[PDB]
Amino acid sequence: MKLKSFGVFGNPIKHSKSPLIHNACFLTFQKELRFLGHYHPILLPLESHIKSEFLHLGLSGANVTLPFKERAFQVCDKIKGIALECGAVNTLVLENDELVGYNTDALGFYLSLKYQNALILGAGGSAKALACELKKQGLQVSVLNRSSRGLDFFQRLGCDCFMEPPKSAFDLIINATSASLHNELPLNKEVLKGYFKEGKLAYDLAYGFLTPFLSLAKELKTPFQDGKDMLIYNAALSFEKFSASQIPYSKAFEVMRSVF
Repeated sequence: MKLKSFGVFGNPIKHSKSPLIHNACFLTFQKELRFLGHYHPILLPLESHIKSEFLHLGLSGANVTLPFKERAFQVCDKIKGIALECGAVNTLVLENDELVGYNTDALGFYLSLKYQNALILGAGGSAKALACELKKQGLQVSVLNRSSRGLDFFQRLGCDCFMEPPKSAFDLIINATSASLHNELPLNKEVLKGYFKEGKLAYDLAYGFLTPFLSLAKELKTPFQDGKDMLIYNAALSFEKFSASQIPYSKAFEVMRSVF
């Protein structure tokens, strides 16, 4: 078998379930793939260059997670698909000597939901892609952050940006900050209680522990969902491209969900 190497760039990265689900599909599909992929977590120094590292490790493909998604977008040779609108890349693919960037977050998230407006907490690559996705769906979208980071992007999108909590009800309250990953809240407890009383879904992109955000929603009887299904969907959409579009995402999905 011809071997191909893949990875996931993150910092931190060791918590990640991506290698598990990706390697399960590489093993299942090597027949139709006609190569065997192996997939590895990569702690990337903040000071490093993604493209250099991608080229240097000889990768055929990779995923990007926090905090590199907007940086991945900058250093690609070409951007394709809905990533052109998100200013972030979660998926990287070597195409005829070009580093090509995709973003599967918008679609993975969308697919993960079984809502008229949304409050998005956070402003990195994740929050951008969800904002993008929810605007397309015709939701009214508000973004709440601590600073003027990525404001320009959210305003060209047509979002309402806030730095102080809007006194307003939202169907969807979405945590796209890095807070849960550090086991803390993304917002003052009582503010967030306010939104949870009024909301129809508290959604956290972090996965596989009961985060402070989800825990508070749970204590209050608000419906809540962590990012495990989004994770499986993104990954399945990533694997589709890693298979240069031979394996549809729905087949990857079935295998990933089950290994997970």
